[PDB]
Amino acid sequence: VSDIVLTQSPATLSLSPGERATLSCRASQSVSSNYLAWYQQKPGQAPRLLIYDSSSRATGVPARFSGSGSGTDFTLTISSLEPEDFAVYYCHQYSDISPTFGQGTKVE
Amino acid sequence: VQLVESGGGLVQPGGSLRLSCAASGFTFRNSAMHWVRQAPGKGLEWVSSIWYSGSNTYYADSVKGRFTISRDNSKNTLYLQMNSLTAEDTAVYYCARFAGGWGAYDVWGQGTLVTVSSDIVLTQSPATLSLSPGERATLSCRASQSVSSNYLAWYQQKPGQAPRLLIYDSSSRATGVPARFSGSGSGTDFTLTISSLEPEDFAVYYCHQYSDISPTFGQGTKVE
Amino acid sequence: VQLVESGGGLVQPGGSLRLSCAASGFTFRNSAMHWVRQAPGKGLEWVSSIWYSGSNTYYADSVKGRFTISRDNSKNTLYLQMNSLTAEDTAVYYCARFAGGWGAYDVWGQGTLVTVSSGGGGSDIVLTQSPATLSLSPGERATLSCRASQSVSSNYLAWYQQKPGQAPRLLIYDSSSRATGVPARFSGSGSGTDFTLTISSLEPEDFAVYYCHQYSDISPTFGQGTKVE
Amino acid sequence: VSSGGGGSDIVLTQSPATLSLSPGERATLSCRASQSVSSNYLAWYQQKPGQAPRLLIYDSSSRATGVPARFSGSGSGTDFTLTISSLEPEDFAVYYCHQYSDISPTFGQGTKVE
Amino acid sequence: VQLVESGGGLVQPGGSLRLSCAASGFTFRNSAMHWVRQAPGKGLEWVSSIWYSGSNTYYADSVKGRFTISRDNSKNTLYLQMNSLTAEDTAVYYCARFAGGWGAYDVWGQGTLVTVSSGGGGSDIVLTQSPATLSLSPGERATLSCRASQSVSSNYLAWYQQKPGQAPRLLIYDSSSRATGVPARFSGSGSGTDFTLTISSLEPEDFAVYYCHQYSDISPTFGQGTKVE
Amino acid sequence: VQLVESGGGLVQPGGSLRLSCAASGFTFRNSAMHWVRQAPGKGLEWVSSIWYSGSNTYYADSVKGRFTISRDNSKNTLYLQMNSLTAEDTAVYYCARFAGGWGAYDVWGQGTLVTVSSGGGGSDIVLTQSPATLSLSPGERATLSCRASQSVSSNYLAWYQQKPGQAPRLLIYDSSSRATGVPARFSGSGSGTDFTLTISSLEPEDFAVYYCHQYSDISPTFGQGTKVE
Amino acid sequence: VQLVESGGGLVQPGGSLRLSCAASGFTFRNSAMHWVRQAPGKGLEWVSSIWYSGSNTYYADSVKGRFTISRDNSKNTLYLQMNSLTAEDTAVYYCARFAGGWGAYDVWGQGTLVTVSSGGGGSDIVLTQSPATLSLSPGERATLSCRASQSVSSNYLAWYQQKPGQAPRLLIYDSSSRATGVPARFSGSGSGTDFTLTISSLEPEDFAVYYCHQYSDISPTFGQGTKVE
Amino acid sequence: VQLVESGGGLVQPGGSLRLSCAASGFTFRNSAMHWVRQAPGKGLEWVSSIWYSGSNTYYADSVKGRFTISRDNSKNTLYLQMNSLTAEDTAVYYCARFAGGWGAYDVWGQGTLVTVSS
Amino acid sequence: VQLVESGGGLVQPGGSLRLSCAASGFTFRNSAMHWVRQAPGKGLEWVSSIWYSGSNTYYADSVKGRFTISRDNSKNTLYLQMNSLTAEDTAVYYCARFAGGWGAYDVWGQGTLVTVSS
Amino acid sequence: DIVLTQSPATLSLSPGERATLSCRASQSVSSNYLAWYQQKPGQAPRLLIYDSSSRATGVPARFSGSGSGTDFTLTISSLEPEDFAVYYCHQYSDISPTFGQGTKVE
Repeated sequence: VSDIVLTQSPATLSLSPGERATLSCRASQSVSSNYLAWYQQKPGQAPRLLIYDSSSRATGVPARFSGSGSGTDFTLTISSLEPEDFAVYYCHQYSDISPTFGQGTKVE
Repeated sequence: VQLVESGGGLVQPGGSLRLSCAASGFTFRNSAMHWVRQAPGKGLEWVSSIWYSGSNTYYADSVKGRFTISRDNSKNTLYLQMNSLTAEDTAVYYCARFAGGWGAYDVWGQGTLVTVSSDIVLTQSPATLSLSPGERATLSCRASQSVSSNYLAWYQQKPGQAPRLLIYDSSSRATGVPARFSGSGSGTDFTLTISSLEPEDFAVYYCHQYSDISPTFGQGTKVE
Repeated sequence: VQLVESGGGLVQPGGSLRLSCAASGFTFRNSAMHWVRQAPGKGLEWVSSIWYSGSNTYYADSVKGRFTISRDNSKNTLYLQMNSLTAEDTAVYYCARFAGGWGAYDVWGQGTLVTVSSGGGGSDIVLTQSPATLSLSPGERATLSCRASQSVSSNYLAWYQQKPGQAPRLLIYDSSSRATGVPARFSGSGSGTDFTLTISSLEPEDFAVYYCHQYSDISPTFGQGTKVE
Repeated sequence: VSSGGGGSDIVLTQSPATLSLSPGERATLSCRASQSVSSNYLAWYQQKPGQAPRLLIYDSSSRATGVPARFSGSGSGTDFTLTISSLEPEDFAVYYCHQYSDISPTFGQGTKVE
Repeated sequence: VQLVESGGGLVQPGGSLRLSCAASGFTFRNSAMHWVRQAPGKGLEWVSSIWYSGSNTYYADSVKGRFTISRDNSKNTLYLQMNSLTAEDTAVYYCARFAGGWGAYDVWGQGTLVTVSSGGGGSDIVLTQSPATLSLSPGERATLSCRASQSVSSNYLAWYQQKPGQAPRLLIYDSSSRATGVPARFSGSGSGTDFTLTISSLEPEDFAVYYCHQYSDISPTFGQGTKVE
Repeated sequence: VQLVESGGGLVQPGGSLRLSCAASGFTFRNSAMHWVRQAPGKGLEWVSSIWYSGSNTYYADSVKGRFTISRDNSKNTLYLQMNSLTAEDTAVYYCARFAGGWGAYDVWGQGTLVTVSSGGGGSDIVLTQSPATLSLSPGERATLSCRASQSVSSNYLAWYQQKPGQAPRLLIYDSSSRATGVPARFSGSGSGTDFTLTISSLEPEDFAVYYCHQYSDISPTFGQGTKVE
Repeated sequence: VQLVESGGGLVQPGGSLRLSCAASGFTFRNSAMHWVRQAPGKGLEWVSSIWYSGSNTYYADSVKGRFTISRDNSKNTLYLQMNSLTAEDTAVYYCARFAGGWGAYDVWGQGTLVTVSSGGGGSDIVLTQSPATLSLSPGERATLSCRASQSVSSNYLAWYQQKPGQAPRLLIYDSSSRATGVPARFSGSGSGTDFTLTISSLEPEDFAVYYCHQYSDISPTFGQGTKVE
Repeated sequence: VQLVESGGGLVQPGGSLRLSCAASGFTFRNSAMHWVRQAPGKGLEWVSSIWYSGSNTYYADSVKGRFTISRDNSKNTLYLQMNSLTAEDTAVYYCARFAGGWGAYDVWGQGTLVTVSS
Repeated sequence: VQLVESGGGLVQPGGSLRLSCAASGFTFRNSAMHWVRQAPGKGLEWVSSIWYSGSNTYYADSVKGRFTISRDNSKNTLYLQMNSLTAEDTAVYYCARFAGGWGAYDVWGQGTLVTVSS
Repeated sequence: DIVLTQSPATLSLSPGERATLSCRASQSVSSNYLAWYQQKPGQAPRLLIYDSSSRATGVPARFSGSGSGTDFTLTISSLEPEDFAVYYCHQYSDISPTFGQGTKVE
């Protein structure tokens, strides 16, 4: 009974407060207009917008979050971790008809 | 800028449920509204979309034909009708406003859990065995609970074909099965042994308990 | 032997919901049936119990007056009517057969999530005060910090003093304005997300709990307080 | 048993004795003197468990070489403060003030930032 | 620029010890060199100072007549000779270069631990009196408690009364024997680890400090006292 | 029943030290006496043993050939001669009476700290690498961090790759200069206290341990390594 | 451009060994040459350095006084004389050319393993304590585990309590024997390879680190400790 | 009952090396002693064996004519003289007591790494 | 520091008897306790021993399968249950504290005579 | 020259499961003089089973050897975390001792 695949890396990151977290999102095809977003999700809560348009940081998001990349390789960097930043992070492409998400990276 | 969600709960398979999301703080008449779901221990997954009308509504194949997205702009409310529910629809469903190039999913509902649900687990070991002709294959099936009457069977399946009975009742070799196949064990620990492998014996092997009303299979061991 | 639960879902504060539990495989009409709930990330908590006809139904003190347990032995079904719901009722609710000395809660329903919320949340500016406690002597300096999760527009931040059993007293408003009648030893400063209350030389009447408060939007929030002892 | 009546030294009183703070917060440490510290000859030291003290500030407000900008001292006369603007995990230690304005050097009893 | 320390260790009371501090990276012969110490869990404390030929050497009051600071500029070495050591001298000792208005103690040695101790315990019988203070009126009853960490063999426990400026006075011995001349209102009781002194009707002359005292072994110990005021 | 220990202190590497332990309260001449040490923040570690003069003295591999345990039964004294000391000998050393089946280590000395060091009050430049582990697939990006406790002068920081059983291989020096023969997918950056090594697209031959290394002073230090899996 | 290393092997504690490193392809006589070592399963650690004539040779505190670095520029050979060897010297030793700002350690020898040991192919009895940490409150039960890699003959296993800054204190010996003066709330049990220490109801004086200890052979070993908080 | 091994290290091809194994806790004079080696990442491989005076010493084909096993019963010591070394001889070498029907290789030395490289 | 003995007397062959030893003045719960006997006119003879929980209890060959040593640490008491008594068991029986290297049998009971006769 | 062939080369299992290891000889092993060794990373081999079925002193009962002639088996009834290692079989029936190539239990 019956698109563009997003692959995040690494699957897991173990870090301490103050350290840098670098997250990868690699698309199977080029993401037109760089319509790629990053969300933060804490356990039991709704996802939270961090960055959209690949590099645009949402209102109220601390400057320690930053996105980069174009085409098929995008990266989210958390420059100096706080203990409330430990969560699962998803990338998301909205450049087509069938929006897709990465499967998430756990930052513990 | 709120989205107030309601609904959900625990229902039997094939049942019905309706989800709603009430918006405030923005011009809901013009906003693109989506539904997103998340199965337990899984990732985020898009479900449906609705726009101005103008309304080419979109659905994922997982839900197209059973779900209905709709909106009433006079009440600033988004709806998702869920019919013919199945255990694989169990997930937390989020309503979300889609802002595209000006914020993607910038506003999310709180999410509501929809669970469609209501035994004996078989664990086989090892997951894989790499062997040569003439060598010994030893297979284990470990049950979460004792298998009454030793009602445990072993099947061999070669690619693209139906399973074939090798052993049943823990120790009974089926008709036509070569003597190199042998089963043993009781209670919760059972073993299948292939004494000297042949090239046609390389296949996937399943154990099977039929001691109750909810039959279960092991997850299979691939012998390559 | 099985208990099939249904119901639950997401509801608004003050709303109503009914839970049901359909039993099979045992003499339901004779069994004592309980409801047990578990708040998110918390432990198990008994809610209610019902038994044979001629026995008392029992409730936990939190729900006495709001919840009603009942049973229909003709349908082998247990019910829980939940009225006057509040966010503290948010939990997974289990039906369970009680066997006492013959198995305690030996059969459990699968549990259904009941979430009671009005749409949170949220956009609220979170105020964090530090430290939680300051141990000082008269004559010494007390420096209190209030950090906001987002910028406080117009620096609409206030400081209050509260002594035990009394209403709060306004000390500072607009971040730096000392209210009329407040001694000059109190002073506020800071802007954006970083604010400070300074008591230059403590007096014995200055030992109290101090709260910061932002009123820059429609959702006013308070810090959790710093105790100066 | 005593080698002299006093004891007439400058007494430094640090406040508070203990500060429980999170990384990113600001620590404001106070050092009060019983008499005026001439030339503002007051210094601050950071000491971690098992290590020697480490100079942070001298002459009340001058940062020692290698001390990050988030440390800052101020004050004069009898009232001195050390301020750590944004606490890093490596900043949690015990801090001492120290007056060297006479022939009887004295220290504060320290403030533990934890 | 470094100071390399050496010496220290564990010695018995009344012993002697010499610390050393070798310098490099600066003109040691012109530098003012100090010694600073820090008892375990306590703060920093200045000890001694030495400077140019033509200046005075200084010592803290507690070490005057016991410690001697000296220097050998030909070997760029600072010394501290420590005599008449007692338990109060236990500390980590630091040598430090004093820069005055150009850096205070800007260079420190890594420190060496000096421990003055004749033993390692500790295993005495600890007596704990309760309460520390009793505010009572004449005619009331005072019940004083003395708890031992180990059993007091033969119940060899005594009680003493001491008034300000006077020697202690025996009240009770052998846990329950009233000394000759002690009024009958005093009475001792208990055994093993739990002992009590009871003053049935307080007279004005009964307000004083009271000590318990075990003499069941070769290491006699006292309670820390209960003040009946 | 007591062991009075003495000795220890701060000494230079390669130096010598003698520890003593004076016994009282038991027949020392018959007792087996051991030395036990404890490195800072570590567990207990046996050092040496001595018994009657018809048995053999025993040493741990850590100290055998450099330390000498001995006893003078006429003075009820145990000795430990510590020669050719190394920074690995830094620990608190305990003398202890060994009673075997009749009490194991039932009597301990209080312990004396022995620190073997040639350094001053300052610390070496500490490099902290993060994360400790990275699990990635071929084609993906690896971003490695090296943070220094002090600023690294001239950006004298290097990166090495080490595969199992092989010597380290230089990848990057002067923070950003790629060594000869190193593929362009390796690149370093950063200055002062924050450095990064980036592998743009991982190949299967890139899975190894990576170390950072600062050479800006006379005391070279390495990071503890990041394993890329 | 090559460094050909040789030497190493398995040696007894206190023995001697000499490592060599033969250079070719560069002007060795002018080069700064270092030795670097790596303990099994550990990171890189600098050992020693030698340079032109007119410069100092340098050693790490771990080896200073026992090791001697030297060179014979007429044979383009680097040497490391290793005397008074100890178990902590066990590592793979690398010779390396140091280029500073022109390549850091740009050329490495292949490395040779030096193992310093007196033991046979059997391992000492390894004690593993679990859990590493227990967070409890006064009045609660503490259950501590000690598991041995081999059977402990005669159940010669002891338990010690150690508080910060103090010597260990014997609690239990012979697996189950409670020492004199130890409260009855301490009790040990188990045999062979599985041992347990139980504190029936914790008191505030019981919060410390606890070690197990086997004395069933000539090689005494300790567990790594369980901290009770 | 133990075997204390010594020797090994890094040598160049064509070099020579002697390994030692000192026994204690049993009557070494009566035991058959073997050498076993294990190349990095590979399996165990028998090298040589020696027994009482009057019995045959044996060698693996890969070392016959290059290695010499010997024993000094007065010193309770086993030796392996390794000549004409090549990169293939790179391995951890173990001495072991051979107990046959009463325990095969029941006592092993801790092993020493021999690396042959230039 | 003493051991209080009780029991004994005159019994018939095949009979049974239980001896007791009550200790005071030392940590009995941790002590190794032995029974020693001495036939009339003859020498001392070790009978049995008991120690901490986790140790082996031991018996002389002449009493194995007939005598049982036991202790009640809560009562600081040592016992010897003597079954299948024969005329050769006639002796004065002593309990004794065993101090090993710190005093061998340094504390003795006063002894009780057991006579087996018909 | 007796060749010993172990199978499988690798066994991926969880704690609590049973590991069944096989050693098959190219010739009959006289007197069943076959031994099994356990080797952990960086350590010397350790005797587990000798004479095909004799469990060495100190070896836990969960290890058991069986078989004869040319077909031998080592069985670990319930894997513990310390049991994950490489296991070698070894025949000492002739003057040319040989080893299997090992089975890694991970």
